[PDB]
Amino acid sequence: YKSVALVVGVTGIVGSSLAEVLKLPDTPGGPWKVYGVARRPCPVWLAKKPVEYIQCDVSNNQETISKLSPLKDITHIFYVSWIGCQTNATMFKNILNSVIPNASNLQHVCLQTGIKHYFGIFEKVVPHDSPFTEDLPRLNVPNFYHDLEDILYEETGKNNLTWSVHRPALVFGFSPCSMMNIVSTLCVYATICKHENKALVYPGSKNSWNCYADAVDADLVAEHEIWAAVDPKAKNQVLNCNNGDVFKWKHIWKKLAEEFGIEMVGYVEGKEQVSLAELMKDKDQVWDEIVKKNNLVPTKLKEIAAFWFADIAFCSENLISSMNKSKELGFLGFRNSMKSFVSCIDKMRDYRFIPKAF
Amino acid sequence: YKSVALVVGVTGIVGSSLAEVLKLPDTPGGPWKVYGVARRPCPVWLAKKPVEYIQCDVSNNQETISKLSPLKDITHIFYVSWIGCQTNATMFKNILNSVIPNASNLQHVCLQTGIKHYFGIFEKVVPHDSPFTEDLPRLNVPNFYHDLEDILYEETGKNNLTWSVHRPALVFGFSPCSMMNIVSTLCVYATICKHENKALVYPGSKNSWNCYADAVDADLVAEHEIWAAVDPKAKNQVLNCNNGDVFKWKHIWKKLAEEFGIEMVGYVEGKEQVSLAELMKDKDQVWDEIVKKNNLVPTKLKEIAAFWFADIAFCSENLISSMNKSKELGFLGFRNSMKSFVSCIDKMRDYRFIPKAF
Repeated sequence: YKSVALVVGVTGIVGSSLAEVLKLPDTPGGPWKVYGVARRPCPVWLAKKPVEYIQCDVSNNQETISKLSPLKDITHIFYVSWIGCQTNATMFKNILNSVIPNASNLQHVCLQTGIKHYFGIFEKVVPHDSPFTEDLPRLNVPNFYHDLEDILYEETGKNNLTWSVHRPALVFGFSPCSMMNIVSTLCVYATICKHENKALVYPGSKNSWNCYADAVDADLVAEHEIWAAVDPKAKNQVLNCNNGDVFKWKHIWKKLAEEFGIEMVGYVEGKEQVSLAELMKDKDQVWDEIVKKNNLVPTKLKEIAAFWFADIAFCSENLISSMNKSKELGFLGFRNSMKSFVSCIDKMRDYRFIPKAF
Repeated sequence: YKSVALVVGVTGIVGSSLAEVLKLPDTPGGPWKVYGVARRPCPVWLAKKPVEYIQCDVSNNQETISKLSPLKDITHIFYVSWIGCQTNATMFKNILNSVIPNASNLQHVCLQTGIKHYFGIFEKVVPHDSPFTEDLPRLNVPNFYHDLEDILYEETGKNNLTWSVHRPALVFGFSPCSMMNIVSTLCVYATICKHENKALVYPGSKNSWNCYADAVDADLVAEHEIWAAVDPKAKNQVLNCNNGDVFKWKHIWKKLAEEFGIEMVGYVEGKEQVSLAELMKDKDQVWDEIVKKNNLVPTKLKEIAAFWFADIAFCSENLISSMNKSKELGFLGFRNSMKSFVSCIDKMRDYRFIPKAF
C-alpha cells in the first residue's frame, strides 16, 4: 500500500463513496488501504468490501483513543461525518488528538463541511450573495463550519500537515445506511404516491420550482477530496464541490414522476407551499406495508426519509456555488446532475430499498 | 500547412478570435493556413497577422464566386458572421455553393448560430424552459437559425462532409472592428458617466439585476469550434458553448464601477427599467470630445456601442444553457466569466478604444 486513508463517517453518503473510489484501479495515491470509522456495527454491504471497519463513537474521547491510536500507518484523514455545536467540534478534535501523535507518516487532513449548513436556515448581518466563491470572507455570524476550520488550521499548522476544506453542495447519492438523503426522501414519497394511486404532487414553493439549483454526486465529492489529498497544487485550499451544472426542481420532478410511472402535479399558480413532513406524518404503517408487499429491505420511514429536509429544499433559492477555483487549479471533474439523480434512483432499486420500476 | 480554414466573418468578435487561435503553437489540426473573409477593407490590426484577407460581400453571389471559387485548398469552413431572414440564408448558401465544387479536400462545415437570437425577443407556442440542452426539439415557430441548420445538413449530406452547429451564449469579447458587443457597450456607458462625473447608474430591470446569467468568451468559442472541427467524436453534433459558470449582472456592475473608479448605483427597489438607448441618445458629440480628450482610436458612438442590445440583456432572465453534452464528449474548456469580462475591459484599454484606468 502507498497511501492509508482514515475515512471518518464511512457509512455516510460521501464516506461510502470514498471507500469505493479509494479502491478503484488507477486511483491517484493508490494503492490505498482504507480504514472506515462509523458508530454502527459494520453493515453487510461494507463487510464484503476491502475496508478495515472500525466501530467507534467518535464523540467518546476514550473510545476514539482506544480504537484509533493503534493505527500507526495512517497517511490521510478524511473527515466526512454528517454535521447535524460543541459536539461536532469535539468529534473532530477527538479524531485529530487520537491520530496526530500516533501516525508518524501522517500527511494531510481533509475536512468536509458544506456550501451551506441546512441551506442557510440558521444564518442581522447581510449575507454574501451567490454564486458562492471560496474567497468570500467570514461574516461575524456564528457558524459550526467555521469552528471546525479553525481546529483544522490550528492542528495542521502546528504539526506540519497539509489541509483541505471541501464545501459540497446538496449531495445526490445513495448507500444502504445514510439518512438525511434528498434522493431517498423523494423516492420514498414517489413510492407512497404510487402505492396509494395518487399523483406525484409537488408540495413546494413557486420559487424553488422555477429557480436554478445545484447539487453534487457523492462519487464526485470523493474524487474531489482524493484529488486535493494527492495534488500538491491543490493543498491548503478551501474548495467548493458541485456537479458543474445547474438544474431546476421542476425538471427533477417530471423525471421523478416518469421514473415511477405516475402522473405529476407541478406547482399550481396561487397554491402556497405545504409541508411534505405534514403530508407524510401518519404514513409509517403505509411504509411497512409497502416494504412487505414489495419485499424491500426493511426500513422504517423515519430512517429512510427526512421530509423536513425536502421541505427546506423546496423553500430555498439563490444558493448556486462556483467551481471556478477548482477548475482553475486543474480539477475538471463534473456530473450531469439529471443523470446523477436518475442513477441514485436506479441504485436504490438495485439494492431493493424501493420497488422496481415495473 | 495541414489544415486550411475559411473564416467567414473574420472581423467579427468570434471570427477575430478564430484567426488568432488557429495560429497558436500546438493548435489541434495545425499548422493552419487561414483565409479571413469580411465585407470591409482589411483592418490594420489584421493586416499584420498571418491571415490571408479576402474582402467580399458574401450577400453578393457573383462576388462570392469570384473571390472564393479560386481557393482550392480549403479543408474547413467556419461560418461565424454576425446574424442580424432570406439574406442570412442567401449568404451561407453563397459560401457553400462557391467552395464545395472547388475545394476537393474540403472536410467540414462549422455553422455558428446562438442559444437565442437576440435573447429570444422574436420567439403562441410554449417555449422550451431552461437550462437549454441541444436535444430539445424544434417547436413550430419560425427561426432564422433553423433555416441555416437545414442548409448545412442538406449540403454537407449530399457532399459527404461533416458538420457542426455551435450555439454560443452571449459573447464577451473585443477586437478593433466588431459592434453589437455587450462589453464595449457597457465600457462606453461607464466612460461617459466617468467623463460627466456621474455615477454608474444601473438602468435595468430588477429581475436581470438579481437572476443568474451566462455568457461565453470569444476565445472559448474559437477553441470549441476548432475542437469540433478536428475531433472525430465531436462531429455531426449540435453543441452549446458557454463559459461553464454563471454570474449576475449585479456583480458585473460592481466590477465595472470598480474598474472605472466611479461610484455605482445599483437597482433601486421600486424604480422601473429605463432605456439606456434613451439615456444615451444625445451623447454622440460627448463621445467625440471623450475620444479627443483621451486620444482614443476615433470611433462614432453608433459604431462602438449598441445600447438597445444592453437594454434587451437587462430585461432578460431564465436563459442559462447547459455544457453537459460538450463535457460528456470530452470538451472541458471553460472560462471564469468575471475574469473574462475584466479581460475584455483590459483589451479595450490596451488597444486605446477607451481611456486608461488611471
